[PDB]
Amino acid sequence: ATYDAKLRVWRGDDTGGELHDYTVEVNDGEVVLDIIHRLQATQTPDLAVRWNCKAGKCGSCSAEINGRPRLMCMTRMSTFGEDEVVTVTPLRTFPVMRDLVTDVSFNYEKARQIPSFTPPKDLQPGEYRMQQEDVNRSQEFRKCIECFLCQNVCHVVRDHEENKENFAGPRFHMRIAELDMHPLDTVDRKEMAQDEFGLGYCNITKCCTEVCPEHIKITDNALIPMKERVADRKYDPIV
Amino acid sequence: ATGVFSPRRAQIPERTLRTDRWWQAPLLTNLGLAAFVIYATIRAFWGSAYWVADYHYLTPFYSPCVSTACAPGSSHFGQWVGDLPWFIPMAFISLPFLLAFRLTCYYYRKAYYRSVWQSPTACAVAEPHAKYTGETRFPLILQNIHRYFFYAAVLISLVNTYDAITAFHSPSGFGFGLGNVILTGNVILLWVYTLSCHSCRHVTGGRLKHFSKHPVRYWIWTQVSKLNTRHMLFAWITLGTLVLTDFYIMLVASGTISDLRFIG
Amino acid sequence: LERHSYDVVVIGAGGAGLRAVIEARERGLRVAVVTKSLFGKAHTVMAEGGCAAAMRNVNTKDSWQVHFGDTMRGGKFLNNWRMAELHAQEAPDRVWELETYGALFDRTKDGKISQRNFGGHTYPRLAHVGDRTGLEIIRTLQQKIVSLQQEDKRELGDYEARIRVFHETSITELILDDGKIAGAFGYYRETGNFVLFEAPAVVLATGGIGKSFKVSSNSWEYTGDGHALALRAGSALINMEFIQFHPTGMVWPLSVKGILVTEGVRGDGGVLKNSEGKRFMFARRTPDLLPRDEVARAINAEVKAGRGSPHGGVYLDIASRMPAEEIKRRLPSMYHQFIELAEVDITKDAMEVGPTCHYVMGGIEVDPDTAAGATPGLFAAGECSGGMHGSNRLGGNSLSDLLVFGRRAGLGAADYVRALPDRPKVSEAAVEDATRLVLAPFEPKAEPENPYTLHAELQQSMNDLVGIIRKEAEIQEALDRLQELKRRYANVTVEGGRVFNPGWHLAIDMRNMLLVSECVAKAALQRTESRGGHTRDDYPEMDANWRNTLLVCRVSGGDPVVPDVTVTPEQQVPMRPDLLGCFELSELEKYYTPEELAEHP
Ligand SMILES: Cc1cc2nc3c(=O)[nH]c(=O)nc-3n(C[C@H](O)[C@H](O)[C@H](O)COP(=O)(O)OP(=O)(O)OC[C@H]3O[C@@H](n4cnc5c(N)ncnc54)[C@H](O)[C@@H]3O)c2cc1C
Ligand SMILES: CCCCCCCCCCCCCCCCCC(=O)O[C@@H](COC(=O)CCCCCCCCCCCCCCC)COP(=O)(O)OCCN
Ligand SMILES: COC1=C(OC)C(=O)C(CC=C(C)C)=C(C)C1=O
Ligand code: SF4
Ligand code: F3S
Ligand code: FES
Ligand code: FES
Repeated sequence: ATYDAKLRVWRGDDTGGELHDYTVEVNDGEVVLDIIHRLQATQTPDLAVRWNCKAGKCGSCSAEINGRPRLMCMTRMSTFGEDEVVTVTPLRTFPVMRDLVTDVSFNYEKARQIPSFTPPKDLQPGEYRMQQEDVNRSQEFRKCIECFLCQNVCHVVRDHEENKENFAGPRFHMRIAELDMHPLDTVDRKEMAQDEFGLGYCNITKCCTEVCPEHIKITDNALIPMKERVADRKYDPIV
Repeated sequence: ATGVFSPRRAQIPERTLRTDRWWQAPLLTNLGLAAFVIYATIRAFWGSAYWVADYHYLTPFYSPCVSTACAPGSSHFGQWVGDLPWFIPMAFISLPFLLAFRLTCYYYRKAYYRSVWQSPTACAVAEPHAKYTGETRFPLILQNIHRYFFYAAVLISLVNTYDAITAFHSPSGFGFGLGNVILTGNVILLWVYTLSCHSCRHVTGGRLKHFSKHPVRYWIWTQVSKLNTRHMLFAWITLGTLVLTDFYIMLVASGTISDLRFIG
Repeated sequence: LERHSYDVVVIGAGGAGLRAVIEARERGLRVAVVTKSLFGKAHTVMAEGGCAAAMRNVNTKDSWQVHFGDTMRGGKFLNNWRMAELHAQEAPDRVWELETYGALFDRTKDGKISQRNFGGHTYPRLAHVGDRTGLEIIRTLQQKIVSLQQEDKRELGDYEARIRVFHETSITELILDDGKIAGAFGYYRETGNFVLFEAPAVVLATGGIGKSFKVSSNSWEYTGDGHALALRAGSALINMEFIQFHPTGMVWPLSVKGILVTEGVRGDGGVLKNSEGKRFMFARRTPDLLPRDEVARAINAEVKAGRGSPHGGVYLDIASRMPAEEIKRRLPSMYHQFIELAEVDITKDAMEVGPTCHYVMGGIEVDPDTAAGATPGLFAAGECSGGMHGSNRLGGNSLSDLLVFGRRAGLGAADYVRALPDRPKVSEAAVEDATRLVLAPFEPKAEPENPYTLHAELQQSMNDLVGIIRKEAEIQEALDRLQELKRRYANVTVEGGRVFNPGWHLAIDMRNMLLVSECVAKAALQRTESRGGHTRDDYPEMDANWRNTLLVCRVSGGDPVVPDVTVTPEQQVPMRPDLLGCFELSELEKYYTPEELAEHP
């Protein structure tokens, strides 16, 4: 069933923008990113996209496909009817560079504020020993392709620009949990997760976990356990 | 404006671009919560039709029944406090703790932060709030004491288990009458909900680092995590089963046959 | 316009590039990291196998000698033996130091790194985590970089005091002073503004060339950059005719157009691949994964003379075979991925498989111990490098190659910079020339050419005439139409401005793609024998003498797409005592001329 679909792609830059109506041919089994590529090669050569692999597994093609934060290379495009209009816009949490590309640099600025992995300062590279059950929890969080859809959808920073400097976001609190559950790490980070990275800003409404293409249980496996550990350290009258 | 209408963000003058019914789940949450709260308040303050003398059936909404104004035989832990004046419920010992336990529940916080406080109403729909502090300030910072209400809920679950065990009565000793079935199912499901708690997961083995040197707590944590994956469902299920247990016991106390299996 | 001064510039952040950056910082250097994509999003993330390293965690009979012999076998003894030996004996160290950076592999019962078995390896060697090993490697390297700049912040007061990352930046030229590297010139994707780096050393590590082919598993960034950069700077390329093709990859459904299908699927019902006939002409084995050259020749013939698919492939139906539930158990990941991504039911409908370009074993001719470069202070590592895998790569060897030779490249750059009397200076004329060249596609250019149309024509021509099976006439026709295509490239017109304009970016990449395609076609025409990934139909006799010959490519002259000359040099005397004895005379007599005379006792 090859048909002509109605796209409503957003065009513009940081000075203003608008949705534009395009008609593209859709074949069976194609993702949204294929339709965008066809539109680029046929109608809009200068349309801003930022894809790299087109197979999942990276995070380059993050957009909001029909109001929902998705990966363009993973959206089946048969999710939508043949008479349904598909509206592709950039991420609405980060500053817009051009049509579908945003300035995702708040994330890379947050990445270098979290203390890194610290091993014991006697262990040699070939002498590390870890059991599988000791590494499963952190291995789950290491599945994260840095798409930043979680960061985009979070309402703490999506709906409040003043909270950007106080809140690290779901991805980096998950990173803190991953480093905290590492069996060989030495740094605590529990106090700083609450005091400088704003774990308290997080109410656990869980809309992040729901956008993760990797199906990481962000709220249940990372955020709530870290809140419980912070409560151990700070909010437990048994002292 | 403030969130997606900020100067540097892409110029979309629509609150959301979603085309589904994103408001459907908050409505269902609101009606369910309102129905349970209304029924529970009315039945807890009714003050009658809560005890079957023949088969020793006691509603969980009246379970710790420590007043001398209570029906004969309903006080399983003694009678402690006088007579209550029309606005103290007969189960004032446990109802505040259970209400606080479910109010500080991690799942319930999600539910009403979405539904009542509209923190996100839906996932990518912009807030009706201009400022947001989360759980950092004085009222909402108190949600971090949930583990103590979890301990209280463990104690209250033990009390309800005692009630269910003593419910196996007949005017000739042992008895089994479908009120036992309803009560026992409710108690079991309440135990499941209490043991699937996020604070239980942390306390059992969630706060450990090396699961390899703690074999017992690793097994406990694995089973508790399997239960915790379904924590959303058990909350609603236990609300329903509490309502039906109350309704059946009330019907039998007022008047209806119990459908006994060991007649008395 | 925007100028930066550094000691070394690493053009690319993958395994090789990030390892080189870490090593250069350790030796003490100001390092600039230039990436065409976002930080941590290189093609390395797509690898799902493991790292081949003789750690001996699973069984202790492994050694670097066994791994060296396995690598030399898988490559048909065309390998650079020094590079193979050095990778074999340095691979476990790099994997071990990966987990000092925070990497979490799968574990054994003793608490060591788990190793899996793979095709060409004698012993289990591949350190893995799930099937996301490339993601783990690149995440670990990126987080190690972030840790190093946190240390720089604490000690010197600046995150970028020693290491700065320039993501979304594309390098278009290398600047020379007197034949030596003087810096790199490029543009920012976001703004289109020009940036000049002024380092005396450059490490390339730019990846592969897979975007020149219609069907490929490679990323948007695999446009042959690095190969063309070194080739225009004055270095040389080797083994450009050796490209890995998987005979069975999905072609039609665009959502899955380069995903490789393993022969395990053919370990069941095979390719019906016609309208009304199973056409492999069929315990006497079913034609299940005959030497994949034979499968590929059958597929090519049936595409030409036979019932081919509308998309130019074959079918490979497993539906009319073992039951639906048996499929969903034997093929867990493939079934789920295909159903959720292409709406293709493996248990109900046939596939659309065909030949797909995967890996290029050629690249910049390097010094084995240090990194690349003939005249300049130029260095190279990774897929853009050439020599390690002669005719064919072992699975798992590329990921460990990245670490081993990225470290070697960083250390060689540091040695070169420390051994330097004075620093070469960038000339303004070269910068003006580069600016003019990159701004040329914006002029009207009567008889305009669309970059996308030219790219598609190049991809079709390379897929058709330079494939798994090469013929002399088809390669000659490919060269003849490459000349026409590069003549048409002089008229390419780009519409729009400079603010993140992907048509302009494609127009810039097309010159590198054309140069690399010419090199590949000429090498494939010149090598008249079959070995590994290079198959000649008119020379089917695998393994002529033809083994101590590298067939090196170089630039002759004539802009803006220069022509190439391919020459035939001899390799270094094969192996000094790497004539083990497990390397028997019986095995070596199938690959070597009677030139040993120094092997048996
Ligand atoms: C789908 C797939 C699966 C694979 N699976 C496996 C496997 O299981 N096992 C295995 O051993 N190997 C595998 N490989 C091969 C292996 O992944 C590659 O050989 C390896 O990733 C090459 O890494 P690299 O660091 O050289 O380059 P990459 O990390 O791929 O990228 C090079 C970097 O250079 C940058 N760059 C390029 N051009 C420019 C320019 N002009 N300016 C600035 N920057 C530039 C790019 O942006 C990129 O950051 C696979 C390859 C593919 C495509
Ligand atoms: C099954 C039975 C249980 C079902 C119960 C469901 C019904 C729940 C409905 C009631 C809860 C809805 C309120 C949730 C939001 C509370 C309002 C709030 O957020 O407080 C704001 C301020 O408003 C208030 O002062 C709140 C006053 C009323 C709240 C009192 C109880 C509500 C929740 C308490 C949880 C219990 C924790 C204490 C432990 C006993 C601060 O938020 P801010 O982002 O705007 O930050 C601005 C800082 N100035
Ligand atoms: C935001 O300021 C406050 C705290 O942090 C300093 C608290 O710990 C507490 C105590 C709360 C707990 C859960 C111990 C309160 C009430 C408070 O208002
Ligand atoms: S966590 Fe899931 S969603 Fe957030 S970035 Fe990593 S992958 Fe994308
Ligand atoms: S949606 Fe964002 S606000 Fe918290 S619960 Fe998930 S990280
Ligand atoms: S393009 Fe790499 S994630 Fe979709
Ligand atoms: S977290 Fe829900 S009952 Fe404890």
